[PDB]
Amino acid sequence: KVFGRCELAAAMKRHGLDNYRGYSLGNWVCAAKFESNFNTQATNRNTDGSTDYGILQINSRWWCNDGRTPGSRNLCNIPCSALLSSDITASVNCAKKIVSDGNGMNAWVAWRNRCKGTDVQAWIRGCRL
Repeated sequence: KVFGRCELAAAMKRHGLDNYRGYSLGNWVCAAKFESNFNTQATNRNTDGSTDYGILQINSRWWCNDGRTPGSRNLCNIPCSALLSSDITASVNCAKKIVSDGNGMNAWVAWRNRCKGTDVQAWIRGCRL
């Protein structure tokens, strides 16, 4: 499923991401836009044998089990396939653990490269939240 911008914003706001750990809703919407372009089916294979899954591109090396990543840990206790659903609940709950893992939102390279330090409030424009 491909979320509309405000549609995703509402869904995330609904799952408690606005200001979570001090990160405004805009940050999360911006991260999602550049990580997966709001596509819940997005997947990206990495050259290290791992793969990034879903709307927030969570990595199979440490966060979810996809049964084909060497020395993988399943810290979120879920199959990576669950991160490819139309319901973002799984991704958000796992993301909440990642953002608290000692690097803030720097864990998402696309966020760091295209959202960090910018006027992220723009990603919420026109939304009736």
